Amino acid sequence: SSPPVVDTVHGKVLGKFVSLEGFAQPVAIFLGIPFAKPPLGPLRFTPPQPAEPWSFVKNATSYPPMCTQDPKAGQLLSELFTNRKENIPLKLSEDCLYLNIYTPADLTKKNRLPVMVWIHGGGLMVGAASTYDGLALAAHENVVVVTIQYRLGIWGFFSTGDEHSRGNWGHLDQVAALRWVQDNIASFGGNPGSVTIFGESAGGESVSVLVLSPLAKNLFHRAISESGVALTSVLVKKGDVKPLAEQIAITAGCKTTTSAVMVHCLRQKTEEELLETTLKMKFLSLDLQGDPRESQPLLGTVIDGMLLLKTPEELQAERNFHTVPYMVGINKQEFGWLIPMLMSYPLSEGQLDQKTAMSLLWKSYPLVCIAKELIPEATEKYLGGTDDTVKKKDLFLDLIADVMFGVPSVIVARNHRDAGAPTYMYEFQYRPSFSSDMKPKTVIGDHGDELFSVFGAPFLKEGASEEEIRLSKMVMKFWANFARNGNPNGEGLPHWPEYNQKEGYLQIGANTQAAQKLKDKEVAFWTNLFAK
Amino acid sequence: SSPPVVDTVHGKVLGKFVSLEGFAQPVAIFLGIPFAKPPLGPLRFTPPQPAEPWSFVKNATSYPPMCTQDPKAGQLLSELFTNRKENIPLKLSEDCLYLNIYTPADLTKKNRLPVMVWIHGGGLMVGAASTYDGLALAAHENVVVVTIQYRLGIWGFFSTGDEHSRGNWGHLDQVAALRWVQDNIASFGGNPGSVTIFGESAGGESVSVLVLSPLAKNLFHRAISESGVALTSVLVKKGDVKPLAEQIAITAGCKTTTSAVMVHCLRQKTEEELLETTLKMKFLSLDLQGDPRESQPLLGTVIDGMLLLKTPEELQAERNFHTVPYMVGINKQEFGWLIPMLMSYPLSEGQLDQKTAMSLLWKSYPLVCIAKELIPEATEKYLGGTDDTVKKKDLFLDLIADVMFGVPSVIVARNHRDAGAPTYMYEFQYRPSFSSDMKPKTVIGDHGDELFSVFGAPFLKEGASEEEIRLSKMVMKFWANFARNGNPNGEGLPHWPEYNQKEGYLQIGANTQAAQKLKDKEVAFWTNLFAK
Amino acid sequence: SSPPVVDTVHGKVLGKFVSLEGFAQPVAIFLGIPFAKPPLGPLRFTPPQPAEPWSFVKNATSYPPMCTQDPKAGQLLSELFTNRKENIPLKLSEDCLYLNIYTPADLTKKNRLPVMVWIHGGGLMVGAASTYDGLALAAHENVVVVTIQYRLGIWGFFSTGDEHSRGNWGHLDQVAALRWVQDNIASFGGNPGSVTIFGESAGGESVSVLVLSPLAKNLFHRAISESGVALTSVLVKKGDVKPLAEQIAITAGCKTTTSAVMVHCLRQKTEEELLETTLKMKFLSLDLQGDPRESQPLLGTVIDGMLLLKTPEELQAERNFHTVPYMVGINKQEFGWLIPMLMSYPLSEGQLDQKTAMSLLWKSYPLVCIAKELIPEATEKYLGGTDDTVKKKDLFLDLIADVMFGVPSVIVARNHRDAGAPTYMYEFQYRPSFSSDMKPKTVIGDHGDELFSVFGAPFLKEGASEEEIRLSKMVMKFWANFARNGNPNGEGLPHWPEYNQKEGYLQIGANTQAAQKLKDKEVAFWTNLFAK
Ligand SMILES: CC(=O)N[C@H]1[C@H]([C@H](O)[C@H](O)CO)O[C@@](O)(C(=O)O)C[C@@H]1O
Ligand SMILES: CC(=O)N[C@H]1[C@H]([C@H](O)[C@H](O)CO)O[C@@](O)(C(=O)O)C[C@@H]1O
Ligand SMILES: CC(=O)N[C@H]1[C@H]([C@H](O)[C@H](O)CO)O[C@@](O)(C(=O)O)C[C@@H]1O
Ligand SMILES: *[C@@H]1O[C@H](CO)[C@@H](O)[C@H](O)[C@H]1NC(C)=O
Ligand SMILES: *[C@@H]1O[C@H](CO)[C@@H](O)[C@H](O)[C@H]1NC(C)=O
Ligand SMILES: *[C@H]1O[C@H](CO)[C@@H](O)[C@H](O)[C@H]1NC(C)=O
Repeated sequence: SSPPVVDTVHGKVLGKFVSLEGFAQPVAIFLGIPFAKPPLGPLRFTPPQPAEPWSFVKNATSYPPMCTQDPKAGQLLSELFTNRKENIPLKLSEDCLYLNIYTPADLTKKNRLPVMVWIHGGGLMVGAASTYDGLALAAHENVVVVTIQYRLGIWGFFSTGDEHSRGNWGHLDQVAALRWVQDNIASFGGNPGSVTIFGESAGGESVSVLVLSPLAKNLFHRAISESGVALTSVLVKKGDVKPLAEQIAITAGCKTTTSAVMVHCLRQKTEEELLETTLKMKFLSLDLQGDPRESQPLLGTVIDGMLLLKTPEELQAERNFHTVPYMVGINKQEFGWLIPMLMSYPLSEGQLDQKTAMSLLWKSYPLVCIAKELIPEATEKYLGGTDDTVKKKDLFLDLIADVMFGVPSVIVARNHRDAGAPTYMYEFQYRPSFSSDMKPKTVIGDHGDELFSVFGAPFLKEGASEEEIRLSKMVMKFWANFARNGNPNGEGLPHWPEYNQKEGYLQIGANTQAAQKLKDKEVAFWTNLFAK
Repeated sequence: SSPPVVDTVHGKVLGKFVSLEGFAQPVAIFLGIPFAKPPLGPLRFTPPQPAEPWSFVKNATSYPPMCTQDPKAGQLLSELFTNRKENIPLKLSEDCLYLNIYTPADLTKKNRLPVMVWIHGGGLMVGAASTYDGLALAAHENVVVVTIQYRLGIWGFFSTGDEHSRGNWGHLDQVAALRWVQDNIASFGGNPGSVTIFGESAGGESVSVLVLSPLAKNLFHRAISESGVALTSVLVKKGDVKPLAEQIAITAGCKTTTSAVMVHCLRQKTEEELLETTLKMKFLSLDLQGDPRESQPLLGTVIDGMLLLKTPEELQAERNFHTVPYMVGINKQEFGWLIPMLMSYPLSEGQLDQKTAMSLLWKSYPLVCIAKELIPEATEKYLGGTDDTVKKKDLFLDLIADVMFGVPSVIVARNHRDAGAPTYMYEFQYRPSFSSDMKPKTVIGDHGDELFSVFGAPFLKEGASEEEIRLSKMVMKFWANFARNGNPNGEGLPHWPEYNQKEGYLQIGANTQAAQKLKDKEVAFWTNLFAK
Repeated sequence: SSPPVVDTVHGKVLGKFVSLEGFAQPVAIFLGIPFAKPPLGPLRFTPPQPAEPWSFVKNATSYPPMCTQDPKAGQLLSELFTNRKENIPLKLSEDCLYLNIYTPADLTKKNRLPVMVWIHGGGLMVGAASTYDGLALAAHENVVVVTIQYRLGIWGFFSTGDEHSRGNWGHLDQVAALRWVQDNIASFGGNPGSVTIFGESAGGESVSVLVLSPLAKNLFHRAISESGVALTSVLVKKGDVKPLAEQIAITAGCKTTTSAVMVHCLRQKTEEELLETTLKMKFLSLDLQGDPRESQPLLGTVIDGMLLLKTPEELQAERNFHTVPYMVGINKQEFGWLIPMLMSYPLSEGQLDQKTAMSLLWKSYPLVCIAKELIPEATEKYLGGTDDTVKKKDLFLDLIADVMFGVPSVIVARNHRDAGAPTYMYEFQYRPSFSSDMKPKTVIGDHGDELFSVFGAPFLKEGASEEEIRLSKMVMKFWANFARNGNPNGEGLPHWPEYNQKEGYLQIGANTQAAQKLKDKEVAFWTNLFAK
């Protein structure tokens, strides 16, 4: 055959055909298509600029580098989220504003398939796009899968508070990609009039963010947030960030006289000079000893008055705005093993007691952000339920998760519903087989777990039972359907109640059935404890 | 009450309220308002670029840094000139393009008070805006006072002689501030139709430079030059200025292949590296031995073809240009103590002889520019009188005070009158009680001594005698009056005649009154000796 | 009397009159006129931007800097080509985009003499326009002589094969210069409507590229490629250029993660650092050990997509374009010394047999580009004649000369004629008395030997036999004659047949007369071998 050559605004791109088991027309895969001028030099800590066009045929057939990050963390995370056979080894570089397209269309003849842009998670500190392969999700549901990349950590979120570096560069890059989709996805047999953005974790948050953003307007028509929203404190910083900006500055060896000089100096820094800082700053890790309130969690989404004019807990009160179908879901055990294992959570002891717990919950401030005077009544309502210690640890994990995703997700759901727009919700309760040999079997539906199903891992990786194969094949149809009509439902699929006043949702998994009031009892509990 | 918040073209500005004995209305003070994008990175050695708008409310409540300069030399000059009880220490930074504002207007009401933009002095090498508190002047004479900082030294006046680095970067910034006042001052209760500029020493010169510049036309409607004008050669480089550049580059450790390579190489140097280079050139201090010509004088205004299209001398010959009220005044003993005290002049024995005076005068070529074969002729007209070593040391000083300010001022003042525009001259004759201890109690009208009766020091510092209080209240009246109507006159004020054909001027002091033909004798003389 | 004062587009320029012994009309000489801004800092590896306008009278009285190149080599070349009295010492600089003018016109009036823009050669690595003095030519044939410069080595030809750095910067310069010519030459007595470009060696290839380039169209009306055309393989990089880039980047100490990264990294390096790399690569020198194929001889012309949309071999096949009188020429013994010497060829023995030559033509792969299976066929065709190991050398040399200048130059002529356009050819056969004392007297008409004739060296230097002086005149008239009407023929000059189907050319030397079929058997044979 002849490699597929799609004509774009900036030039002619070249991909490779990949036939999937059980299909006729192979899928044209494009890896490494630039969507914005490489953010190097004076372009560090600034909005993404349009990319220069090319003279011939760009052979975009290799995996683009992942934005600079913790190479060991990034490779680790890439190994736990991938859906393809073997994980792919990637490189780091400032030049990472790329994306990948998996169109199962017949380029020869005009096509207009729905598009599904995927925003990967990774706490805005790590992660990449190539990690997620759409091949299966593309062919199986006839949708063009697009995976984008955006600057991470310092590169994408360093902010001095003022205007010499408002911040949210990462989120501006996601918006920049979406713009590229709107202007190019058509030549790939996709439809710019039906783009659906969906993410998981940080990516999940980024989604909710772009939703409340005035910039992201008309760039998408449907959104999906998997485990993580905008009301998820940990990723959204509020208040005077100057201190954090200065703290990074000094660490890099930069005078702090004025924000202007600060930003200027960091521009004088190299990639390694900034990768070492990202390391010394120790992000994505809970610092035991030291006042919890001081511990810096991570550089993330901020209020720059551009991408986000106000905080999320503000924009949700207003109705006068653009609304679109929004699917928001969570997992049974978000804080089961993944996160803890990563952030090196102090649980090696086995069980936990009313006293010891109170400490962690407190020291976990950079995550749950809970006032010390609350820890007591907090641990009681959750762990105090039984004298059993082996259940305190579990209830502690179920607790830590209900604060980061539980209540938050539901609160975003109710408002979106109230705002006067289509709203759906789910709860993944399944344990993948592609998990790690080091993950306990007592943990079902951990963090991100739903991804394997969503990205049809059962069809790439081997050793998957027919049960799991049918599950994954199912969630893709729901997802795909939601992408099409904005309503997940269809023929051959269980009924998914629209999250309205009845507050019903779908329990996906072994037995995929509907249910009502998700974490309701819980939300209410925190709707007061968090109000003193 | 509630901190002052004003809306400017670039964003909101948060100020602070300050009260003053005798006035109910609290004066609003804004510190550190940026009138340009921090001239950093490649912006070095280039025109002032418009500031970037902030997205929220900028806190203009801190003292802005002063442009990089001799940290000690600069701090010292600030202690001396300051008009506040307690001097304020300052940080050094390249990011120094800011201005302070003092409005005695109620910002919750429409107000259009005349504006007085002050340009500090310091040989274009040192100085700052935060040094001069506008509080008194403003309240007392009901006007808006704006102290601005402009680029100094290398950063402000480094020229290669050509398009790769014209020069006068500092003068541009000055104008850059005027354009800021014209498009913003209206928000701080200022009338953009009555902007008056007034400087002292180096500031007095530049104020004259704007008067001859096309770029400044329509940015001010009244000017005041205190102890400094454009013909004051020292602060205006003439002839090929390339050599200076090459010697500045060489010192800084730069190549000198071409002009371009030169400018480009300095842009690469660091603030610390140029600051260390500024201290190697030894710019303020007057050398002793060696040949006067080889002696490196200083940087300064230059004929670039933008700010000035030709030497101040020529320019003053054409009246076809627009004209505005100009007030040019000097001080009885300009070279009395202040200047020498810093330049470490060879005065110590308290007495000077004929033979030595000629030798010294010559060693001051960078300050007077007189041929050694002429010195004899001059040293006679002044020192040919009484044969007393003491009266000589005092006469040799009145000698420099004439060749620096005296003659140059009057000629500038005379040429303005000849142009057909309102002119007013003055001579300060008073010794404030705010001087140092190392200052001889026999110097009446030292350099800058008016700066205490102009910025109402008697109402900010302690001790001020009623006489010294009555003086200050009188100058501020004349000054504000000039700024308002372009005429210093008003109620309860002696008559100040216009420097018309009768050549009348004012002798401000304990007992103020009008006179005639100020320094008319020396001018006539010095104009002749310069026959050659 | 007073220096010439011409007013160009970007400003006034001052030059100096210099008369040539004999001529009453003095020639106006200008040196160092910038036709582009200096490609320093961020403008490196980018297209030449228009020069910045100056405000006064720029003195064009010093020789401009020759672009960065090997200092030793750069001098050596300047010494073996210069036609002026005493060689001139030159400085290196990134800022070198300048051209020299030698107008013989009487600037006070309005003259429109023909203009000849000379593009100096040097392998696109070393060279300089100040080397060639045009006082003679401009005077003797009454024409405006121009000597333009253009980025070299890495600085003018580093390409990655993508938009991040397409390449051909040096060519893009030669163009920008030609443009400056069209918009300014008029004020120097020249006729922008009758421009004629010409250059030797790499300079010549540049002519052949402009003529074949669509951008170049309308920037000239006559062309002269002396010893070098666009079909001289060694100068035009075909295939994937990315490999060479990853080689340079690595030698300059850079990361090769992406092309966008390689460039950014090379832009940081100091001009001296890159020069180091230029000396590390070892260009212009024959790699005796290694792989003749992997041994990149020198980066150069490429098919960017801006200047060249396709290989010159695919361009000539299209008569659908703009045609202009072209004069292609070659010398009797091109690879007879100057080249074998500079490259340090192992022919110090003064002889060599077949088993050696066959091995030599191989290592010479970067020049001849002959396969390892053709070596015998080509060796047996040029050396299989005699057995005299000394005369087998002059044939091996003549061999390399035919594949680089011989055949190629002719094929270019045959294609220009056959495309319908005035074509002319010549073979210079003379040994100037200005040759190095190290060049054998047996080598006649070596690379560059015509220069001493074209620029009339016999009139600026001493020791010109009565014969040469005459030759130098004749060729000069021929040249200017071709610049005047695209026809070398005139009065008192041997008839020069147009290179039509009879393939008539002119043999220039001691005895000058036409001939037919130049290198006929040569182009034949060689096209056969290369047919694979
Ligand atoms: C340097 C490399 O090998 N990678 C490839 C890159 C990719 O675009 C980016 O790395 C992202 O995939 O550029 C090409 O695609 C191209 O423009 O022809 C070819 C090249 O092979
Ligand atoms: C030195 C400087 O100018 N930057 C300062 C700005 C100023 O508000 C604006 O610059 C206007 O002065 O913000 C601070 O004052 C602040 O309160 O956080 C600190 C910061 O150093
Ligand atoms: C500006 C510079 O530093 N270069 C030299 C120039 C050259 O003509 C070219 O502009 C650059 O070499 O000549 C000068 O004399 C001039 O008056 O411009 C100054 C200097 O010697
Ligand atoms: C600006 O000053 C106000 C006082 O009115 C204060 O509330 C605010 O914190 C200051 N800005 C910041 C973010 O420090
Ligand atoms: C410029 O050239 C003129 C030529 O006479 C000369 O008078 C002047 O001194 C030169 N300027 C410089 C660079 O010194
Ligand atoms: C790029 O890939 C295409 C498709 O196989 C191939 O034909 C071409 O030679 C390759 N060239 C580059 C740019 O690496």
